[PDB]
Amino acid sequence: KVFGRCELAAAMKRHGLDNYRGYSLGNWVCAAKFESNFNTQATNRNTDGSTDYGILQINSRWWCNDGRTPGSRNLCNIPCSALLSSDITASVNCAKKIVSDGNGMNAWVAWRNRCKGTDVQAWIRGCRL
Ligand SMILES: [Cl-]
Ligand code: NA
Repeated sequence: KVFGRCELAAAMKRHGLDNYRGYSLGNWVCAAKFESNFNTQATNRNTDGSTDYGILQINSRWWCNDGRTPGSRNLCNIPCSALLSSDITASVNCAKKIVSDGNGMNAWVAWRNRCKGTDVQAWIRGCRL
């Protein structure tokens, strides 16, 4: 599924991400825009054998099991295919686990490069949340 910007903001709101571990809602919407262009089916296959899955491009080396990633752990306790659903719940529940892992949202390369430092409230303009 592809989300619209405000549609995704609403969905993330309802999953309690606003101010989750100190990160306002705009952060998460911005992250999703630049990681996956709002696409729940996005995949990116890397040179280390890992794959980034779903709307927040969660990586298979640490966080999910896809059966084909070298030296893999499964800290979200889920198959990676669960992150490819039109339902963002699994992605949100695993993202919560990741942002609490000590380096906040710098776990997302697109956030740290494209969102960090900017006025992220703009991502929820016009949404009427
Ligand atoms: Cl695996
Ligand atoms: Na894994």
